[PDB]
Amino acid sequence: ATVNQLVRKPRARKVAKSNVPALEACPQKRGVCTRVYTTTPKKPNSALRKVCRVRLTNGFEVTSYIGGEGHNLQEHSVILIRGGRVKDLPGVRYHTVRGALDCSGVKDRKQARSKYGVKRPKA
Amino acid sequence: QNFLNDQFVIDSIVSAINPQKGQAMVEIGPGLAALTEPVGERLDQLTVIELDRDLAARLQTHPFLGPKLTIYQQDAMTFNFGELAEKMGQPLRVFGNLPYNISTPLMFHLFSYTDAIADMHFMLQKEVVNRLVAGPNSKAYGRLSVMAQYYCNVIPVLEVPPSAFTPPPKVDSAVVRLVPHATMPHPVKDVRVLSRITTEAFNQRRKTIRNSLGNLFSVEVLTGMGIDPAMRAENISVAQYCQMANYLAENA
Amino acid sequence: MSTLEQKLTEMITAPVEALGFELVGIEFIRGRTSTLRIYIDSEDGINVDDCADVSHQVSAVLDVEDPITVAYNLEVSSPGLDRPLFTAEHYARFVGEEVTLVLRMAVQNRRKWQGVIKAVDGEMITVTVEGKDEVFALSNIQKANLVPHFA
RNA sequence: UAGCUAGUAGGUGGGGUAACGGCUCACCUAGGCGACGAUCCCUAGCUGGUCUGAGAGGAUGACCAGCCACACUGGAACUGA
RNA sequence: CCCGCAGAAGAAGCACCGGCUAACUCCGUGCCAGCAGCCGCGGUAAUACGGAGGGUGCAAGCGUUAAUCGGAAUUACUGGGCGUAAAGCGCACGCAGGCGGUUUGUUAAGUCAGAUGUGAAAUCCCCGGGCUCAACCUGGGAACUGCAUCUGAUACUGGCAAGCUUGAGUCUCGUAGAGGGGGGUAGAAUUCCAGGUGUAGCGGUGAAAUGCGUAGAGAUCUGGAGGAAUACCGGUGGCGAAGGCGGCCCCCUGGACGAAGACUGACGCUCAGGUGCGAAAGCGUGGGGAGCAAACAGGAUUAGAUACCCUGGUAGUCCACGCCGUAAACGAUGUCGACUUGGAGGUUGUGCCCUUGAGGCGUGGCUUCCGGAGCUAACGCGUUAAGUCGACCGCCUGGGGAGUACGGCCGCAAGGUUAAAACUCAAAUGAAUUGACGGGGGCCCGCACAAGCGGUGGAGCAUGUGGUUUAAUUCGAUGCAACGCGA
RNA sequence: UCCCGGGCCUUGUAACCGUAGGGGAACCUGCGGUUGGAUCACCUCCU
Ligand SMILES: [Mg+2]
Ligand SMILES: [Mg+2]
Ligand SMILES: [Mg+2]
Ligand SMILES: [Mg+2]
Ligand SMILES: [Mg+2]
Ligand SMILES: [Mg+2]
Ligand SMILES: [Mg+2]
Ligand SMILES: [Mg+2]
Ligand SMILES: [Mg+2]
Ligand SMILES: [Mg+2]
Ligand SMILES: [Mg+2]
Ligand SMILES: [Mg+2]
Ligand SMILES: [Mg+2]
Ligand SMILES: [Mg+2]
Ligand SMILES: [Mg+2]
Ligand SMILES: [Mg+2]
Repeated sequence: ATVNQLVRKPRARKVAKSNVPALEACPQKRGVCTRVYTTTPKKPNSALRKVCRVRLTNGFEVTSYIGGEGHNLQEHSVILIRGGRVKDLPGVRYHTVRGALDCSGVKDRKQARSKYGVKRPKA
Repeated sequence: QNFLNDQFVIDSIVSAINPQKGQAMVEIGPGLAALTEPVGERLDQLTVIELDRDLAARLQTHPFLGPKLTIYQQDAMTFNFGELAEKMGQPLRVFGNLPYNISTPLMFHLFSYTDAIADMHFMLQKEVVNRLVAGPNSKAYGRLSVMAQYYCNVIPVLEVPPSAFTPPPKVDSAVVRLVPHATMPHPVKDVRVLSRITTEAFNQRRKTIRNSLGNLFSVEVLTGMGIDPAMRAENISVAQYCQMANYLAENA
Repeated sequence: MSTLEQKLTEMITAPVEALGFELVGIEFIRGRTSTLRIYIDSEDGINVDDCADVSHQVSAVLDVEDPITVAYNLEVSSPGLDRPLFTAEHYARFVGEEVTLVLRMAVQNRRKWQGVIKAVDGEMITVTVEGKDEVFALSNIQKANLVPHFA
């Protein structure tokens, strides 16, 4: 509408949140697994999802996804988390990091292994 | 018409009822076997009314249930619960689920037996339950909730989503329990005076009570009772309503 | 909240005890999904992997004979750093320890609580609620949690 | 977040500073400010710049250079250019 | 930094390979679970899972996360929208604010031109130089959009002065109209009362019942009461800002349009706050209460029926005086002004011609329906724009959460009003296309029916099928469209 | 006309708004305004 309205009130460009706010723009954060559990997604859905309630150093507690194979991971253990969305799951916007401070690499895996926290085979 | 479908909330209701011997328990509207079985199970023996004689045959012929209950086949609004309270040795626990047009009648018939009933435990639709427990100063308040809260203390038990029912309605519904007062906290000279005071008032709920109860009492009576006649009918607690009822009855 | 809680417990007990793990808690919630939550512990330990195992087992062995399957999904869990707990014996392991409780009784001197377990009765939890002490029946409670001190 | 303000706004006179000035003090006037957003509350050191953007813009002020403020916290004041 | 010496000698990884997106096949795998930015991948091969070979990309790095800008015109200064997708205040008046016809002089604030001072250096950019190159460093220029001051310029804008009549507005004469306010009054009508005649029914529904009547109802005649509303005209019709306005007469009163001049002399438009008007419902105070009728009450119906039916019936509906302040208060379309093909009507003035009376040439106003151009997502809109444009105002920025919270304000109370966010979702939405629609609805067709003939269905027996039985009664076909059928 | 299929053109097939009140329901009722008077949608592909 009128330029006179625009000088009476300028263009209100909107703000948006961090969609992964419990990082406070840290590239990663540390926490402890306040509980750990595994879920079927649905009545016919067989693909178990592995998930943790984890409290961060900043006192937030949040859900995070456990990617790939099993671990030692059990409630007194400590975890590094980073941004990442499990698209099918509700609100799961944090991935745990493979090969982090209390976290094993996927020993078996021969492909993409720098994602999975695992060193070059020793050949 | 409806009856429940899902074991989680069936089990929640029958467990929240806490149905055991040492209680004069009677079902009304046993309906589908799934929700009458756990209560007929936990009570060593149980009384029941079904309104339908065909369902009463289905359940009386069921060997889980016919050997484990005593069964009656009639409109419960005919039924002499005051004699059943004598036959059951102590005032009754009356409970269940129904098509509930009859609900409004159920409450009055239960209240005709406030002596003979120890407590009532029933499912009902969300709006009528929230009305039944409504605080005096709310739009949910009104004459039937007044009479209910007069007769009994009233207590929501738990609330149930519509997909929980066998024919699932659109309408969320809750089980509620209520307790005829061991002595009436509001002593009244008569209940017909309450019933007519409340209907006159709520038939006129938008205007001042000077233009509702002041069509019968004077403003100097009302202010003499300590009541501001400039209030609306939905500002008024059951306490001053029973005070008005006593005033009507004793000054007549 | 559960279906047929004893039947469910035994059907779950079969893979739990085949794995040599132990049950702790069974609870179901009704909502956007309707879903079943199993607390398992084993004092050598429960990993995510142990949950994964017993969960894939129950995801078969319950499903094939489900008494109900409405909106269904489930999870199996370690009982948290603040732990849900359910029986006289549980609170008895934890006499002297801080707790929170929510109850089937719902009345003033509020039956929603923070407590330190004072002692256990065969029918009741006795507890230092609000720095006072009082006692609540295992039947008049409905959910409780332990060491809420840990966030 | 709508009204704000009594050394408040202005004046005279005394005192005061290296210097002008409610700077301050006596009196005297009743002003002065604000919806062209005062008052109030939150948040922030500022700037040359930096990043992005075709540009207009948007973001931002680490490093380096200029300015500002602070020096255990809160108060003062000595000395000296 | 140069020089000597020996030897390929001491020195390559990391992503990804379904599409977007360069790069693919074998293998397993079983939806085991893995895979994931998104779209999505998978059971029997999976180019998407895991492994292998093969490939692509980038490289002493390569990937992941976070964060800002981009893309995003996705706040739209440049560079967006508001009939239906989100969006035009229910309406109007009006203060502040913005905007403003036309002619001449004047001014020179804006504006323009030029100058002068300043705009730290570094950075940026250009042109060079120097490190073996590069990064890096560095000379010189350019740049520093600006600010101040001086000087001119005078179109335009602003100021000032003077006018001007086209906008605005006054006057004179008419015209049409449910415009408003106030006061009388009429004929129907219902109910009610009072009789009169009269008598077994009435009333109601699908049928019933409740209801009314032998104290005479119902019916019908007369007489009276009271409250409410204006049959018909009446219209694709008028008036009104909108809400709205309809028997008739009077009284007061608002606006509008045409006629023909005359007059003022830009007096204008828009309008945040502000002010006022504002259906229906409801409230306030005091009347009234015929008919109707939430609530209520009672009879019925129904599996139930709270509905739908009926007999009742209060508030309310009416009036005066307060309030509320909302409506799909919607042309879902802000106000004002200019322009831009046509066509058929309606209504209401007016001029000229009328041969009169009809006519026929014109010519305003209002208004309805078509439709060109253009516009529009499309639907459609279309000189009464949703076309072409000028001034100002209002409003929107994904869907839910939510016009909801909270606070403020306002209200007698209802509530109104202003108005979040967390949280949650990959949509939500508008128009339009093709099937379902389907319940059909019609066009109709044939030994389909009808009109005939001869059967079948009862008897015996041939034959198939079934059931049953058996050591086996082999197996297949089982309504048409299996059953003397494969055979 | 009907009775059986077909072939064929194609429809006998209320929502809301504001507001006030009931309240087994979504709902029922009163007042007056608006018309925006209804459907629903599965097995692959390159020049
Ligand atoms: Mg002085
Ligand atoms: Mg751009
Ligand atoms: Mg390709
Ligand atoms: Mg847009
Ligand atoms: Mg819209
Ligand atoms: Mg409008
Ligand atoms: Mg001008
Ligand atoms: Mg001029
Ligand atoms: Mg009134
Ligand atoms: Mg009214
Ligand atoms: Mg509100
Ligand atoms: Mg025969
Ligand atoms: Mg065969
Ligand atoms: Mg076959
Ligand atoms: Mg044959
Ligand atoms: Mg209207």
